[PDB]
Amino acid sequence: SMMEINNTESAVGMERLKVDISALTDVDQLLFNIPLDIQLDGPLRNTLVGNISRYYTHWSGSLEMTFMFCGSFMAAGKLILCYTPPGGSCPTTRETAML
Amino acid sequence: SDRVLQLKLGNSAIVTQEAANYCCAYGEWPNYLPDHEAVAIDKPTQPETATDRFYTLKSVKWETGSTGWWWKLPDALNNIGMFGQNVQHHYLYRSGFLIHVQCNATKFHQGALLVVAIPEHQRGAHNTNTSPGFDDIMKGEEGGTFNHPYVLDDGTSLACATIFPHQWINLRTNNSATIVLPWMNAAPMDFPLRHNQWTLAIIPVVPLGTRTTSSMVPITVSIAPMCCEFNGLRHAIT
Amino acid sequence: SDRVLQLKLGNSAIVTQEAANYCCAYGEWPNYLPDHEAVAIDKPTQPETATDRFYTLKSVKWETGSTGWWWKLPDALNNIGMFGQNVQHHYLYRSGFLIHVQCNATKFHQGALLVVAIPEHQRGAHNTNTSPGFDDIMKGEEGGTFNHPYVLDDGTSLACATIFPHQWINLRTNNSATIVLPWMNAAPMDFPLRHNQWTLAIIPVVPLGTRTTSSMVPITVSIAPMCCEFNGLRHAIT
Amino acid sequence: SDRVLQLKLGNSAIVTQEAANYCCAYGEWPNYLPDHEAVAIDKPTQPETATDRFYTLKSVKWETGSTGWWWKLPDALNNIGMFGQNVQHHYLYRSGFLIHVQCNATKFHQGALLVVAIPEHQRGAHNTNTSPGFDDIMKGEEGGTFNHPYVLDDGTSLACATIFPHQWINLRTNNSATIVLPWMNAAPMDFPLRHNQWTLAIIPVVPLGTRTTSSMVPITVSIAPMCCEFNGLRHAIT
Amino acid sequence: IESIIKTATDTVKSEINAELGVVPSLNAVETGATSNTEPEEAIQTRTVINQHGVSETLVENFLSRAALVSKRSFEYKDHTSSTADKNFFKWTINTRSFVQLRRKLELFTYLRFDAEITILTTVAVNGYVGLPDLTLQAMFVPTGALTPEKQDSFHWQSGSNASVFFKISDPPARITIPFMCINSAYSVFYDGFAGFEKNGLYGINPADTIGNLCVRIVNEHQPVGFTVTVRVYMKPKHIKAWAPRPPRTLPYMSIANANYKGKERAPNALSAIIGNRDSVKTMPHNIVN
Amino acid sequence: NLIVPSESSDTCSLIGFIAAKDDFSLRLMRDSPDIGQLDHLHAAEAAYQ
Amino acid sequence: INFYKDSYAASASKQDFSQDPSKFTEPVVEGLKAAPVL
Amino acid sequence: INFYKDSYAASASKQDFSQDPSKFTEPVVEGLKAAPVL
Ligand SMILES: CC(C)Oc1ccc(C(=O)Nc2cccc3c(-c4ccc(CN)s4)ccnc23)cc1
Repeated sequence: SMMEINNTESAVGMERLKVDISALTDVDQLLFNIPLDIQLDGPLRNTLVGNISRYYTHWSGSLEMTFMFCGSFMAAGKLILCYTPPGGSCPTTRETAML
Repeated sequence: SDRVLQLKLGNSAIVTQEAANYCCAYGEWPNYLPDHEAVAIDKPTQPETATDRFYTLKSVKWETGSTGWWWKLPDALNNIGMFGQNVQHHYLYRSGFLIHVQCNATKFHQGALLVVAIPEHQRGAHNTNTSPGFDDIMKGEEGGTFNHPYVLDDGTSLACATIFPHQWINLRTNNSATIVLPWMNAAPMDFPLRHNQWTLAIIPVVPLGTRTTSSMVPITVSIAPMCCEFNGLRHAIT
Repeated sequence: SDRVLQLKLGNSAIVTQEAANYCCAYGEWPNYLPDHEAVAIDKPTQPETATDRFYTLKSVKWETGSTGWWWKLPDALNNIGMFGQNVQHHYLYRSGFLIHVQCNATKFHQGALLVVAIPEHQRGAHNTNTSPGFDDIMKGEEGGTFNHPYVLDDGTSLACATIFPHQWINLRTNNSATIVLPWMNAAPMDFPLRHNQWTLAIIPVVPLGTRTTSSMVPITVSIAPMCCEFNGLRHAIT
Repeated sequence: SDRVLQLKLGNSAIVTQEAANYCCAYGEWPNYLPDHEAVAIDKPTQPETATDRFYTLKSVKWETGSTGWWWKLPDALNNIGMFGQNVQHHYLYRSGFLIHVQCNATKFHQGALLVVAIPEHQRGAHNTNTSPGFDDIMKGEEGGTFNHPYVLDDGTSLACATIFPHQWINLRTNNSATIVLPWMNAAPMDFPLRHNQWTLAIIPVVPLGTRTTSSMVPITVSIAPMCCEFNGLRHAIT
Repeated sequence: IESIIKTATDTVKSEINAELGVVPSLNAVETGATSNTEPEEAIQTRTVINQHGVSETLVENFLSRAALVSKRSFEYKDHTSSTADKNFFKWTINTRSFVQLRRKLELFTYLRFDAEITILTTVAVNGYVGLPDLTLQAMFVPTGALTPEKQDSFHWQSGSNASVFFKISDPPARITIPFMCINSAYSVFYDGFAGFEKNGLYGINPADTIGNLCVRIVNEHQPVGFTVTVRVYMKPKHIKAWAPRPPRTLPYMSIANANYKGKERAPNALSAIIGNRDSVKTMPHNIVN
Repeated sequence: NLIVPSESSDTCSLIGFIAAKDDFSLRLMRDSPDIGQLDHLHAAEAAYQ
Repeated sequence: INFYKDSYAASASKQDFSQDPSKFTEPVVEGLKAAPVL
Repeated sequence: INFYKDSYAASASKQDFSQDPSKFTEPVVEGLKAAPVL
């Protein structure tokens, strides 16, 4: 079920369910991050896994995030999606997140 | 394999060259009512190819500001062809449906439609205590438009609507969607004029965009009733 | 038999000519985590000889007024060698430990050190309601000193501390102590930067004394991590 | 078949939808050092998934005037992650490499990159008798640029460089290249800070061109060390 | 394929891949199937033997706990001058009044269950004399039966209605009602109209009508007044559930319909269900040391 | 980089989805903080009338 | 313990461990492969 | 007497007479003798 990743002011309604990507002129730039808190309010809360899990206190097991690219057929690109196990701050550079 | 499809029912056929497989709702296929589930004791009429064929609705224009569209079943078909005539002359109806949604654009267009079949899509009104009236619900062949697709017009969630039978038309990937719906009711048959089992919702979660010269980008809906049965013959309500 | 010992782990070896046997805590030996107890599903790194080797800490001087010394594990090793690097780059850690404590003097010296490994040595503060802070607990490689060894700094009892895995260095008898610690936690693995499984305490229950010319009498601590595993690779916290 | 590829090593994975098969250098696959070829008698550390995973370097911009780029192995990785830590703490190293080069553009772009892995790419200087210095060779993670790619900066020949393990990225055909490198040395292990076994060279033999609106066209390099072994543990040179 | 699942699945160890033509991390969301990528295919894994049970998420366990469905307070007094619940009340039975039960039930399209009903009564003196140990009568009045008009009307003789008589000093009164729909399941949602004319109620299936609960104090009034509160609890049991639904996000407005307004600002506003963060690059609870 | 020709839109969207895998487990049921009421709902009183 | 004559009077039935999640996760007519899906 | 469906509901389990005091009294790698210990 869709994550509300664009939970920002000036994103209204349906606009909150998508993230817009543009061509950049600097290499290896950060595009977005996703807070992984299901208990605190965040992109995961209003999801099927999220809503059902909030009837419970304890959880275990793996999650899958799937991303669908919805540009035109002629659009091309490569993204790197990173999960960082806990302990420090969220990485802000690609060569940190790549680890 | 998964990309090309032909559907043939009665005197009607559809081909697509950009399918994305197709959905059978909850893994079921339409069937006729068996004797061990039947209630009404009169012998049903089963018109077969006269009813169990694709009917094409009026197309809708996809625009930058579109909120999405909906049609209720059987309501949208209750006045069309021999399906409509049997609906009007019979107290009781049962069928499945084959839904095929069509939308094509160039390789320079982008956009994504969620095509979702919702069982018992009981609508809410916005910002009132008064329940939706008859003319808010019973749109017929023309269908309706979403007021607040973000909550599915029922105080709920577009984001979680993938729990229902659905496909996407992502213009980059595919240009049609197909959903097969079984009979989906608490009773074995129903009065077709006062209850809708299914609502087809088409919602543009990613808006239509391009930098080519603009064209009208229509969305077209073709629905085949499947395994139609009718009971309780009388005069036409019509 | 019981008096001489050699310990060899990786590129490191220790010999003693005055051991007093050695302690295996609760009769266990270190082992790797078996599949039927495992939680984290990523494949662990097991560096073996890069981590599972003796590291020697800074020596402490035994003095007439000494209250005793303590070090927390893994905290004391979290910045040392390849053990420290794996700690800093991984979310999860597990290991046992081999502890070897060294102190020699002449045949005219007297003194007795209790060498005790305490699991979950949650410290108290003296004469306050405020709990110990981060810098009171996390002493790292240098370790700490006992404030009130008579109550083990936790409102309890040095006299009953023999309930924990321990040896003595009685200068008349022996000049080293050895304790083997298994993994000792309620979870199968842990975050090494926020929890200490074990505290090594060295307490001079009989003070150092002699009438020869005085010399510096150091106490030296060598610890080998055993069966190290690390899970959850990321950037270094460091 | 040959067009789509997934590479999975440790916690890292790469997918490509436009591969052109992939190269195994001289038909070899990486392996650990067998006992009948081994020299150093200490037990090696083999960190597996902590080292044997993709590291991504900084991207370079493809421009109309580009001469091409190079990176030396292990030099480019000697400061990255747990591979870098093991490099700094150990005298001896051995590994293979998995090299994956990424560059995409539109169907209106043209350009061809030769992606070649050169063993022992001993560089020359132009127009001097003085040999290249340490800072001319040891570029680390950033890599270098070709001065005279036509002679491979070594008085030789780009045209004959196809004698080395290579692929092309022809923007019309494919958007990634993959080369698997075995250990390639005269000794069974080496000191990683003074000798480079392999040089990755990316050279634009056909320049980037289009008449669409221009965009930044980056080239990205991801390298996985494979079957890493380290011997001779000591303090970190770092 | 249908299978008996008692515990979460094991993880198998996995090696390095590098196979041409095999791309298990790529998917096609447009089909409407959920991603089939396994963890063993995304990363190198160890073997884990998984012993975690799944019984607490069984639908029986998720729904079969007793929740408040009705709560009514009324004056127990001499009512000759009152204009009011005169020592009795009538309740038209529904599940839509208390939102915690409502939201859980509305996760499904169809439900079949028997209803365990627990009736809890409490009393306070009106503004002390001690608390009377009153006898109450609850009577179930089905569709088309006559409801009582008065505390002492002859409808309370209950010749064929089911009644339970219970004391305040007793434990809570308890009875089970069977699954009583004229269909094979209740319609939790109903995209339809209740009558053959156009003016019938939208959104309520006539097939799911339970009836009325009538509760009186059986005692005559005392010389002083009391306030009596009756609480009704319902526990579904022997449950079947079909067609799971997206949960309710906006506050409920009415028991009669799904009408919606939202909160004034996020969370759970009509424009924004999740509360905002400064940007898609902002981590709100970022660990810093 | 995202690279598009002039006739494609210069800006493109991702939709992100999440699900659990079948190794997932939940425990200790509680009242969800996602719903609440401060008042009686409209027409909840009318059920007593 | 159930001495009532009607079977609906019984306590709850918490023993049904049958699942088929594919009716919600995989309602595609041609099953997915572990392999390009389109 | 236990008619509850959850086994943790049962009364206390006072029947476990297994001991191994040597894990606290004799954690030496070479066992003591009944004989000079050092
Ligand atoms: C007097 C005594 C002998 O009998 C009774 C009889 C009934 C009660 C009582 O309140 N039941 C009840 C309270 C609330 C709900 C129900 C339901 C529902 C199932 C699905 C629904 C959606 N529409 S509703 C069914 C039967 N009952 C219910 C209490 C006592």
